[PDB]
Amino acid sequence: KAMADIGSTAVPRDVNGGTPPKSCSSGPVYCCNKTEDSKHLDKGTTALLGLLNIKIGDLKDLVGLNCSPLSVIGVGGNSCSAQTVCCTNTYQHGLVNVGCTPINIGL
Repeated sequence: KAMADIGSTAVPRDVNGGTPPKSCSSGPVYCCNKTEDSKHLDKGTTALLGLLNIKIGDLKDLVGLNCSPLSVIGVGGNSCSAQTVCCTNTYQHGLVNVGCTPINIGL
């Protein structure tokens, strides 16, 4: 039972030291003014993506325009007053963002 084995237990969501504000271990969370459907971006957003050579058809969930990277939790990271999502990568300091999923920080 999780002392000489990892088969009897199955709690991947339970973490040792679960800090109140949930975040992604895949990287910092992002606070985007609006996450845009990467399936069908606006031509204006598609434009930026084209500038950066991003593949729209390769895109997954959402993108994020003018997004703020939340890497330092607390002052700054937990100071997101906009929409908070979990993105896989970031471009243009936040002007365009990729692989964004709506994260429930819990607070």
